[PDB]
Amino acid sequence: GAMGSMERASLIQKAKLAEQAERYEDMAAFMKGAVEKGEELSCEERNLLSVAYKNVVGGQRAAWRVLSSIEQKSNGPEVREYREKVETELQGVCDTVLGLLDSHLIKEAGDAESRVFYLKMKGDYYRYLAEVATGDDKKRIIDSARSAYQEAMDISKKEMPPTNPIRLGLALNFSVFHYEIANSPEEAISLAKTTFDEAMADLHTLSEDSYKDSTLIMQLLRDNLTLWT
Amino acid sequence: GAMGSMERASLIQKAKLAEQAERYEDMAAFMKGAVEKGEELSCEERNLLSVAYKNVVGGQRAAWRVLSSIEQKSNGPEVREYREKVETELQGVCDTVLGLLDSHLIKEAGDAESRVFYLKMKGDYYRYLAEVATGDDKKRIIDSARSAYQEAMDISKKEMPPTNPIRLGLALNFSVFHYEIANSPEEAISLAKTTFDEAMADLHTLSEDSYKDSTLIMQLLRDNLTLWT
Amino acid sequence: QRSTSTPNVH
Amino acid sequence: QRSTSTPNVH
Ligand SMILES: *CC(=O)NCC1CCN(S(=O)(=O)c2ccc(Cl)cc2)CC1
Ligand SMILES: *CC(=O)NCC1CCN(S(=O)(=O)c2ccc(Cl)cc2)CC1
Ligand SMILES: [Cl-]
Ligand SMILES: [Cl-]
Ligand SMILES: [Mg+2]
Ligand SMILES: [Mg+2]
Ligand SMILES: [Mg+2]
Ligand SMILES: [Mg+2]
Ligand SMILES: [Mg+2]
Ligand SMILES: [Mg+2]
Repeated sequence: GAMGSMERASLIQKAKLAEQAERYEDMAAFMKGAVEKGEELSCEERNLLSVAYKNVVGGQRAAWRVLSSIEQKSNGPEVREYREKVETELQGVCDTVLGLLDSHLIKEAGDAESRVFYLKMKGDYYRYLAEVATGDDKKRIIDSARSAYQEAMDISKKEMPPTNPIRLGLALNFSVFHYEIANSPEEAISLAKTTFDEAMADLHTLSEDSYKDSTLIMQLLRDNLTLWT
Repeated sequence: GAMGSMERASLIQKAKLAEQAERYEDMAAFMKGAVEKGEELSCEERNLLSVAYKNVVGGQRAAWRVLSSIEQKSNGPEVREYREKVETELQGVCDTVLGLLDSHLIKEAGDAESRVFYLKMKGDYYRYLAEVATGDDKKRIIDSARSAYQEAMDISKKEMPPTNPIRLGLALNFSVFHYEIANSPEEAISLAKTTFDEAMADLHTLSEDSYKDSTLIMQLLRDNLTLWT
Repeated sequence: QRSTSTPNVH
Repeated sequence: QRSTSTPNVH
């Protein structure tokens, strides 16, 4: 890799500079390099990894949706060609993330936090592929997403309080999977409502160092429920 | 080039799709390909070219300023190394623009509009290089900027009404050159004030199809004067 | 509005 | 605030 000669700590440092500069492709590149050193990521480093790649693929998804909308609104080859160029790029970024997760990050040992977060991350990026997939690949991508989310859910229910932000964010994102990718509006509303209600029932488990994250996700759960009802 | 096999009209079409998708690097790539077909650009195409590359280099300048601020605020090699990486990228984009201008766009014939706009564009991108330049290269870049702006100014004064948006935008950008790059606050205030006052004196020359652009630049001239006084 | 997923924080 | 140059339009 292009980062192989750089020290891990310099890679972390530079990802933080790139975040400050809103250079999220660079930031993602630095974090990939950090991951490839083969050591586990701390909580702060996992956030850097997550923020960088979500920013990259977020811009790609938003581009793809504009071009897809234009494509269907006109249903020459230019719109389809350009949409496939963005779609191919997006798939390449998702494959890079999923490869890092399999080659380096997802393990049987380590934190419940770390293990849930990477399985959630695997679920998300399969979901991003599922957004642009068709046919003999779509249902296979959908099942890899469901399977990764489900494992993360089992672990989180067993090992995390119901207000934990990874547990909540995972549940939010699984419910979005249900509603948008699996077309199971009932499962979506049922998971989101349970997640929110169990969070309030054990509201006392909020952590001093993450309660702002927790209460944000709880509100987003309620936003989705309002939308879906 | 990577666009050599694509038809000019498809290149224009795709630059417009990329603008819609906020994919300004792609947009810039498509427009470069269009320029390299060797035919003149219309007014709409010049705007596509301008918007794409200004968006690219704008993100690079903003990144460079954050990293430069951090660098000086700490005066390890990481900040300087990363700043030089962004700076090298920025210079590469400016060289690409300036090369297109010399190899293809700047000519002795054609519109006064077209000739002023490309010389203004040459002035801007030398100014962007001048923002990150040092020493045995700085004053040489500053003079190529001044020289290009000055030629554009002579032509615009001779051949365009004083409310023309290219003439105004050029004058705005030359005055920014004076104030920030040349450190001639007097020349800046004197050019900006003259430009604004002559615009109002011949306010009747506003064009039906560009008056919103004209009145925007006039306000920005007044904004700079307020700042500078 | 489409469904909202986990945002980026810090 | 720094000096304002020509913006992007349309
Ligand atoms: C401490 C740790 O393990 N990592 C930081 C993680 C960043 C990504 N999230 S998340 O995507 O689950 C999430 C949750 C809540 C909010 Cl507001 C944003 C992101 C897990 C923690
Ligand atoms: C019609 C034409 O020749 N080109 C469109 C050009 C786009 C770039 N400008 S400018 O950079 O001078 C400018 C002027 C005013 C505003 Cl509001 C934005 C940009 C010249 C015209
Ligand atoms: Cl394409
Ligand atoms: Cl670097
Ligand atoms: Mg090391
Ligand atoms: Mg494809
Ligand atoms: Mg209770
Ligand atoms: Mg052709
Ligand atoms: Mg340099
Ligand atoms: Mg008058």
